[PDB]
Amino acid sequence: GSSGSSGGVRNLAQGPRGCEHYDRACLLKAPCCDKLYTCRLCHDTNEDHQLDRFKVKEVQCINCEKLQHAQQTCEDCSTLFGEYYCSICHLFDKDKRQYHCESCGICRIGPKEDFFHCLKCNLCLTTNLRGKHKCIESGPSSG
Ligand SMILES: [Zn+2]
Ligand SMILES: [Zn+2]
Ligand SMILES: [Zn+2]
Ligand SMILES: [Zn+2]
Ligand SMILES: [Zn+2]
Ligand SMILES: [Zn+2]
Repeated sequence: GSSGSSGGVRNLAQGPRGCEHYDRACLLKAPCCDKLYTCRLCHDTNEDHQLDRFKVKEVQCINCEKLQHAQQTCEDCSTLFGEYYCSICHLFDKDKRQYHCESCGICRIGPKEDFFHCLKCNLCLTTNLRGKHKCIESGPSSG
C-alpha cells in the first residue's frame, strides 16, 4: 500500500557534426578496429589504442549517412565536410586560420603571417621566435 516514483535521469553529449577538436561533417573509418569516430583524436579518446590519420582514406557522411572516399564535399547532399580539406593528412576542418606545412607534411594553425618554418631545425615556429630559437648545437662547456 505505497506508491513510489520513477528515477534514474540521463544526459546527452556532443560528438559528430564537428567536435571540440575539428569541425567536420564526416567520420573517418578506423582500419584498426573497423570503427568510426568524429576525428582521429576522438578514436583514441574512446579507445585504448591510437588510430592513424594517414592510413585511413575512406570517410562517411553524417548528413545523409552516405558512404564515400576521401573528399571535401558529399556526393549525395554536397555537404561541405570542411572549408579546408587535406589529402596528405586526410583531415577536414572548418576555416580556423590553419595552414598545411609542406616541409613537415602536417596541418598547422596560423595565421601563417604570424608564423614560419625553419629549415636547419626542420619544424614550424612562430614569428615571435624568429632568431631567438637555436638550430645547430655547439659548445664544449656544459651546464
Ligand atoms: Zn581503432
Ligand atoms: Zn574529435
Ligand atoms: Zn552526405
Ligand atoms: Zn595536412
Ligand atoms: Zn613545418
Ligand atoms: Zn632554426
